[PDB]
Amino acid sequence: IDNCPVIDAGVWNKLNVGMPNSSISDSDFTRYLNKANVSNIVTPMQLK
Amino acid sequence: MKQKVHSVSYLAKAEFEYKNGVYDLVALPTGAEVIKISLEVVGLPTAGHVSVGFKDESKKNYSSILTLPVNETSGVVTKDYTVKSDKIVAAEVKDALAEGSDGRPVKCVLRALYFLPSVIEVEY
Amino acid sequence: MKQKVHSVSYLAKAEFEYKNGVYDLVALPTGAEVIKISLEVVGLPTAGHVSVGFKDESKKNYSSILTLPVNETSGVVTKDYTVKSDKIVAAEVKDALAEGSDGRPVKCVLRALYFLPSVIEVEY
Amino acid sequence: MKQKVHSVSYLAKAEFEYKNGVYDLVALPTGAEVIKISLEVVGLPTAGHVSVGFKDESKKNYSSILTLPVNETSGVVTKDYTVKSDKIVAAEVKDALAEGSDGRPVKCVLRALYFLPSVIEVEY
Repeated sequence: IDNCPVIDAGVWNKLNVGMPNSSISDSDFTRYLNKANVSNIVTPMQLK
Repeated sequence: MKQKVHSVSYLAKAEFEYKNGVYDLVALPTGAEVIKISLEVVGLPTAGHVSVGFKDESKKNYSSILTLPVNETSGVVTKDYTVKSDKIVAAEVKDALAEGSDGRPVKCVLRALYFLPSVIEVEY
Repeated sequence: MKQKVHSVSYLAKAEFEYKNGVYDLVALPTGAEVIKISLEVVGLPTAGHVSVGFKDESKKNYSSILTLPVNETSGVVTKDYTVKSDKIVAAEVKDALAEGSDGRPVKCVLRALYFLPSVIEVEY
Repeated sequence: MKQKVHSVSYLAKAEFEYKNGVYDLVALPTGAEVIKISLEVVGLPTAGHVSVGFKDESKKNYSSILTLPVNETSGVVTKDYTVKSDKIVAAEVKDALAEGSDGRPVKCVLRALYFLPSVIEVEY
């Protein structure tokens, strides 16, 4: 769309990797953040 | 007779100095098998409560599980816990002034005995 | 100062669904050093008792060591045990109907912390 | 979330025969994390007390921490302890005569579950 490939990356589940959503718990998401690289923590539930 | 059991156990001991505030005493992994939480007051407090409970690493999910007034100076949680995202043992003191009756500051010690989520298979 | 101590410890956790029957929760070896038995009721029972005790692998040697009515929903055995041929921790619920007051089934969790019969020699 | 925890735990079990005297049951290292002391009376005593407490390897630093009369026949210390030079768990029986009501000698069993002073670093 407008020269930009649109990709279906799947759903982030407990099994394989995809784009997140507000169903992932704060702990589960934050486990994958370095906390030394991120400036601030906004999880999908926090964004929701 | 065959089963799976937790074969790894840790004890975490942490001190705080018994005046108003919130302290993050023990960190627990997901699936940890918390089997003993004990709180002890070293000294002679004059006024105040200590409430130990569970809270999230980040968000404000605090909920007291053991309350200790001044008099008994020792307590143990009556319940056993499997860690489900509440990965902080925390303690808050809402009322407290200086040491009182002693001149020497009042200590609180929390010991948490918990089994790691790992399991192994054994038959007897 | 020199002694022999048990250096190996296991925790066994088992769930049953709190209605009439007998369940064989934890298997223990001969010479096991049972140092904690804890029973927990997850949910809101309306009527019934849970009795945990020891019984043989085969024969009908059941004898309750901890009885839990509906109200307190948690208990711990007050006594420590060396396993002598009573190698089954078992729990029986004689009175119980459907969940009650919740719509969601009532759980019971038993955790057994015990030390293996093996010993090692240590001097301090 | 990162901490240091005690990863090594021992259980010491020792028997004595419940008549007047002093017995040195469990030896503990400096910095040991004593998290459970349990005393049990096997048999039917008729008269006497058992007092368990802490004392030095050499000098007369005995101080009872748990007293057991005849009737209840079992007890557990209500408090948790870090070993600071009081490296002997000891038990004394000041009043006791022969077995009584049984013909078979009365036993006392003490179990001490303690964590070693060593720590390791873990983050969850």
